[PDB]
Amino acid sequence: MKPYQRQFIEFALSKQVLKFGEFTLKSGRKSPYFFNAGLFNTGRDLALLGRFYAEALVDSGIEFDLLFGPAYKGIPIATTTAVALAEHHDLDLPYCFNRKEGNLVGSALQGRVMLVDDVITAGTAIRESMEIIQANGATLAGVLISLDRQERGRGEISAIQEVERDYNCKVISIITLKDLIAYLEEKPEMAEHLAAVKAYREEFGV
Amino acid sequence: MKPYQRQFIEFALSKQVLKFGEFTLKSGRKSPYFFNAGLFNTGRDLALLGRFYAEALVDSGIEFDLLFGPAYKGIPIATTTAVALAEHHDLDLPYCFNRKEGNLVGSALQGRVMLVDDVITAGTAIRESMEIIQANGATLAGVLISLDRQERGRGEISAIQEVERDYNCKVISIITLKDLIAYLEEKPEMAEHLAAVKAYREEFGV
Ligand SMILES: O=C(O)c1cc(=O)[nH]c(=O)[nH]1
Ligand SMILES: O=C(O)c1cc(=O)[nH]c(=O)[nH]1
Repeated sequence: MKPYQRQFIEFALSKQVLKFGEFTLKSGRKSPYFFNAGLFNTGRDLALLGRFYAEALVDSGIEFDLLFGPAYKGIPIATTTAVALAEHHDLDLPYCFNRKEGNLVGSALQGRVMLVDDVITAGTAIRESMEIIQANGATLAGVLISLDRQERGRGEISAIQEVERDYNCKVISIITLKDLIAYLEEKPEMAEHLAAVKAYREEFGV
Repeated sequence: MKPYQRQFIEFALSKQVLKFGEFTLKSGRKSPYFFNAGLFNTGRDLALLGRFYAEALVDSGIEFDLLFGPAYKGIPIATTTAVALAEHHDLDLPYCFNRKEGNLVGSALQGRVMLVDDVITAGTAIRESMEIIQANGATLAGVLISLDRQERGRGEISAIQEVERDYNCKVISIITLKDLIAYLEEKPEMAEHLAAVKAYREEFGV
């Protein structure tokens, strides 16, 4: 993995965003780990989070014209990501927010849009944003997320793959489950957690 | 005025946020100028806006423990201000957002709270935030805004003074009408606008 990906994992662990134990997902599936972006709850957390989103976005090389934050959780994520693109990459991006869970604010909604999210569990929320995007003449180019859990969704493919197929876009993640596994292999002291996650990948992974 | 205040005025003018002409305020009053924070609509705009809020906040010396962003417009403003405090002042502040125009997200709502706004036209929205703040055991210490227009509100005193009296808090602005007048006096080329604003201050100013 790239340096910034290792740094993001260490950041998420240090802020208790990424935790191991016995968690029940929205699916009802039981997971040995959980990524809770709600716990990025200070201004330094927001600053670093935006910088990691922006680095993932620049590293991907995907072309986009506008950064879209859908209410409610997308608005702060898009805000700090837009700030980080300007401050750390000298990129001045139009943004648009939907004050709707359309009431649009920000720049004219036009062009290739990058939607920001944290963790994808279903495609429904993305379709609502896609319809507002398309209703204003723009196009959904990609979805930017923190973590791709790389596990089956409702059908045979992963939730991220369902989004890419259904809405004909690219998904860009800061990290994936594969990266989390590679991180844990570097750390002798959490060998036990590494075994629990690898066990989880074999049963539910894609 | 301080350097950052002159820089904020030049920034607002360059991004068409601050405009002169014939505007009708929410009051129905006619003003030779209008400050439209909606036009801070790119990521660089958001980055600089957060930096100017943070500088105003640090310059004021007011003590606060948490930065509160009330939905909808307060959330991006609080986000970029919190980021700027961390990135440019090495201050890591808890934040809380109200996803309500209470559904609170962010850090535990506790302590001395600084609410963020853009332009105060009435105290009603601030009271709703104050009640959520007080309902969670915290206290409203201040309101941080872009521009204090320094004109009468509904009674004898200004809208900002009504907020300070009614909710027993301090209001911190990046700039005031007085600063705008001082800026225009430096600029021979807009002598005509300077006369129109001074005329407006004498009729409506506090
Ligand atoms: O599947 C989920 O509901 C889920 C998993 C996870 O790691 N994080 C999250 O926010 N939701
Ligand atoms: O009085 C208002 O409604 C008002 C004035 C101004 O300059 N900006 C704004 O957003 N509202």
